[PDB]
Amino acid sequence: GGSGDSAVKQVQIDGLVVLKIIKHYQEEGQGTEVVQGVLLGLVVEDRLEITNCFPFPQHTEDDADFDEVQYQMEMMRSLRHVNIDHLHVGWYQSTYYGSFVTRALLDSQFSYQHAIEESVVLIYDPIKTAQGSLSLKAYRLTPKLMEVCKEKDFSPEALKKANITFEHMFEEVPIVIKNSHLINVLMWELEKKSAVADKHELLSLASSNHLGKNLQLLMDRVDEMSQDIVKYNTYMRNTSKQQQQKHQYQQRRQQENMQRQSRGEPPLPEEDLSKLFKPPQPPARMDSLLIAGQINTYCQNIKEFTAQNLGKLFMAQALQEYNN
Amino acid sequence: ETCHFQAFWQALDENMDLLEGITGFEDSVRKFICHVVGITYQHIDRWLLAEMLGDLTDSQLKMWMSKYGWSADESGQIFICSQEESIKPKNIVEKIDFDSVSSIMAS
Amino acid sequence: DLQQVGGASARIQDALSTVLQYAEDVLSGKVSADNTVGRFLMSLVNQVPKIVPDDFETMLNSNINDLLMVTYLANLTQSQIALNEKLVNL
Amino acid sequence: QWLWDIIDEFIYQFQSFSQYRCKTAKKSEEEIDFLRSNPKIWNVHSVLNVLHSLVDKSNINRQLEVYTSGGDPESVAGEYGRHSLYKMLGYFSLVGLLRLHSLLGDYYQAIKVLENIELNKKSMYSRVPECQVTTYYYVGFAYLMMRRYQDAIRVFANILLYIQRTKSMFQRTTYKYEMINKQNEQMHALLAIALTMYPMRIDESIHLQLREKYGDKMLRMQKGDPQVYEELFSYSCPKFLSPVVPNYDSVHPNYHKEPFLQQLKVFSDEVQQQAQLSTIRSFLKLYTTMPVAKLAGFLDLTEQEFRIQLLVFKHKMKNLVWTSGISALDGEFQSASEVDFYIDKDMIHIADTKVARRYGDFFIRQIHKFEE
Amino acid sequence: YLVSAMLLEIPYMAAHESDARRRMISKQFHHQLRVGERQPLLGPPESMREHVVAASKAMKMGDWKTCHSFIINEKMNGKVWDLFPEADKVRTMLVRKIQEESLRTYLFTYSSVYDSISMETLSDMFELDLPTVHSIISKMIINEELMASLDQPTQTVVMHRTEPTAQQNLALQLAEKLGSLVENNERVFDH
Repeated sequence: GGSGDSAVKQVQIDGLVVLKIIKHYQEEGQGTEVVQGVLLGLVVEDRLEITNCFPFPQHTEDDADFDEVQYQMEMMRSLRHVNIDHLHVGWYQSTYYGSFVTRALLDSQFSYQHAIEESVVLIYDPIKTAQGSLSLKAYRLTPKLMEVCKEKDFSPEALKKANITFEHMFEEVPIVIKNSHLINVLMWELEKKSAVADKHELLSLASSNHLGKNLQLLMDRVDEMSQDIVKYNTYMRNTSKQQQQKHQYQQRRQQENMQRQSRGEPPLPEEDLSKLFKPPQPPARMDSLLIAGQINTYCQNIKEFTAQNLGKLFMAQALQEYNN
Repeated sequence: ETCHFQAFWQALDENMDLLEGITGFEDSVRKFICHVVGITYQHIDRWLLAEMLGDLTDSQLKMWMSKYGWSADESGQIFICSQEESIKPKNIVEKIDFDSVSSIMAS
Repeated sequence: DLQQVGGASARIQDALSTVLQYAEDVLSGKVSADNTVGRFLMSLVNQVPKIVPDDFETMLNSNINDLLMVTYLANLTQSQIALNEKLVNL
Repeated sequence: QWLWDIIDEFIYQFQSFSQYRCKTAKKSEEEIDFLRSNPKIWNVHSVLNVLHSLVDKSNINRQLEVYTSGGDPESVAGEYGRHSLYKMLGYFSLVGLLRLHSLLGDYYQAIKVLENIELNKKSMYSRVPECQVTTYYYVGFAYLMMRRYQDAIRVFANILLYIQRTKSMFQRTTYKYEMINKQNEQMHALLAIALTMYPMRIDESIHLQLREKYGDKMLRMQKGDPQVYEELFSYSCPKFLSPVVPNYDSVHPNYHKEPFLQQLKVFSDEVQQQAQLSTIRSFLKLYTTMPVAKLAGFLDLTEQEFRIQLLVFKHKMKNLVWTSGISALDGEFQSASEVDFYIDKDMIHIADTKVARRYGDFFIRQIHKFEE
Repeated sequence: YLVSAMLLEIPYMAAHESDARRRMISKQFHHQLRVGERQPLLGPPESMREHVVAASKAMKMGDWKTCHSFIINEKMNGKVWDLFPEADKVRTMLVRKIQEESLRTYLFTYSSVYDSISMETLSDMFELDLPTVHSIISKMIINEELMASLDQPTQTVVMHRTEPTAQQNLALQLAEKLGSLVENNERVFDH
């Protein structure tokens, strides 16, 4: 039983879903992360099976602005009438820069997961990550955080929920290994559109050639990763700096002031002695980096592990191919 | 050890019968002279190789000439080794360690 | 999977180029590769690999030594993504 | 009196246990099996072996370096103390290698070394880093004695690196932690003097805090001062032999400095002309094949008039550190300039760096175990 | 003030954006240039600020030409020029410095592209003379710590200093190296 934790099984994303994702591929939300649709499915053998999606559009002029839910309500009735029902068991934002689970995506997920615990959150990653590995990134939210439910505030319940120490390298389910049983029709088209009408097959396959030759793919990956990751690294370092200074470096001075008092005045207070430690905002363990930021350490290691791999393959192929 | 072979045969006192009394010792040291000649000469002069082996005559040198296949050259040195065969560099050539490095970086 | 069906293409190519050679070997044939596949293959070797000096080979090596140094530096950064993530958790 | 109350009570307790060592290992299966079961640590059983390597060597070095005549210490230990424990059937654990590398240590201080061959052959059991770093310790020293400078310098590099994936933790290098730092530092410093225009591997071995000082030492040694011959040889001696304890320094007993005449003056002969080999190579080999301009430029540099420039020049090419040829008709000196290699550090680091990631990822997942 | 700083800082930042950056200092002409730099809408300069910004952009591009614009025209506007009998002197002082530091800003970028240099070209082009261009390029390769080899009798440089990927690699090498260094403070605080 590969099934998930405490309300749900795995996910299976039927091919006709992913066709409909790559229709709103990476536009209508390029430089803006836009939730491009809800994943509607049903509980199947050892898995969910997302059998259909409908896209959720928004006001994408160059910024994203949430709209009336007149769309979603009418469109989930539109699904219900010819097909099944509104059975939203997840969602997919493709969207912007190879798979990354932002703090906002963790928060939108937290609202989604606590409401319906039959859920995953997809991140459909096409050619942008140099394609590359883990094109379909699933990820559901730890049921620990759905038991120490809201909210991770800056001082209380940052420290306290950091001390509970729920996962932030948390498991991601596999998505496909099996016959989906809607292989059927698209199987029949393969013999037609190979050999005797392999126009559109060969067109798709020869995309590979120009994924290598031209403008700066791995170069631009490593460039964007030279900027994206150093931003995040610097942030933790100056975050950690100030908090560790309130933790120790301020205790150092005020306790050396506690020296001077001699730690007690018998006739009257001890105002000064009392008014040593008066709270700065972090007493320990700023949580939203420790959890949500660390979900993106994992994703940044993934992007690095992805961008590496196709490099490794060339470093075999290049040497070897010329060696003849 | 410092390979002052000229000084070695000068340094010898010939009245110490113990040094005559070790069998094959006089030739053994000569065989070690010629051993290190092969490692670090490409050629050696006929008079030079004689003097290192204790100021040998023309006929005495015929043994040592024949021993490692060495033979005369034009005007007039004794051949010892080919120039590319003596040097044997094993210098700059690596960065071919792809196979192992990709086997460990495989996963 | 795109790698191991890579050399498979070259293997099924080795099958077909045999059959196109073998057409001439038995009796006569190879019109089929006289200047049809003969022009395909000259183009193929003008692409992959490039032309054949040894300056190429050293530049190809220097490019791998760079790519490897960059792929190495990606694992160096994974290691330091770890180390800062770790002391905060301590 | 408190001195030899402690010393004598070590040896008498070891001579006691030596009989138990021989008795348990060989034949009594059930006694070994009974010892496997009861504690939670078999570490207590194994430590006592190579604990008594260095403590016994101390106590016997004292008795050696106090009684210089009518020798009681050295034949008692050599015959009974060492060979009874080691020559017969090993105990079934790492104890077989422990008693081996205890014996290798005992064999090291004695200057009789030629059975380093068969000690490696009887190290059949797998080379755990614990046993392996201490093997390379002595095996490198054996290569240092073999005048295999180029081999031994590599062997000292790895054991000083501190990414041989040591973790210790529970006292298996205790009270001599920095001896492994300073002896590998010191013995590597001697090897650099002999050969180096090759490595270009000294970056890995020794850190820049010490490379800076030891770097200028070699230059100051070979080029312009025999001062470094003194201070190098001062530090080299306690580390070359490893005499664990020098006895109480007083003039009223003699007894101690007499063994140190031999021990020290034995190593005098080592560094003597091996250092003077260095200065010949020190002058960089500027033009690879030297015409009259450069050959005379180098024979002006070797020694002056008259008498015997050419002789001394052709004595020193022989040793190991030149490969060359003389031409008669040309009058030409053609020679060999060989160099090492640039980057060998990166591809050795690619796993080492990943261990900084690994034990990073692992140790915090041991903390993530506890505070969860 | 803004012109004095200009000749100091435009080579400095040319060096910086050739990845010599850790020496980037706020609350300086850097800032005073920055506030004028971030105008989306500047065409011809009609303020003395804008004439400084104008000559600054010319100095970045490394054309002498752009220096002369503000040094002539804005100094007539503006009568920055017309208040000194020594503007005659200070002209020459401004000019040859611009020609030397613009050469330097040019070199801070271009030196990856080079394999060698006709040093004679540089003298002719930036309107300088060989005795000075010797001394300049000599000082430069010593103290800016360049990987050039400099043939001063032949009037040739041979450089071959790589790599364009280095701009990323040294940057993530820094991003890396910054990790351990702040981390030791996080250690030393903790203990």
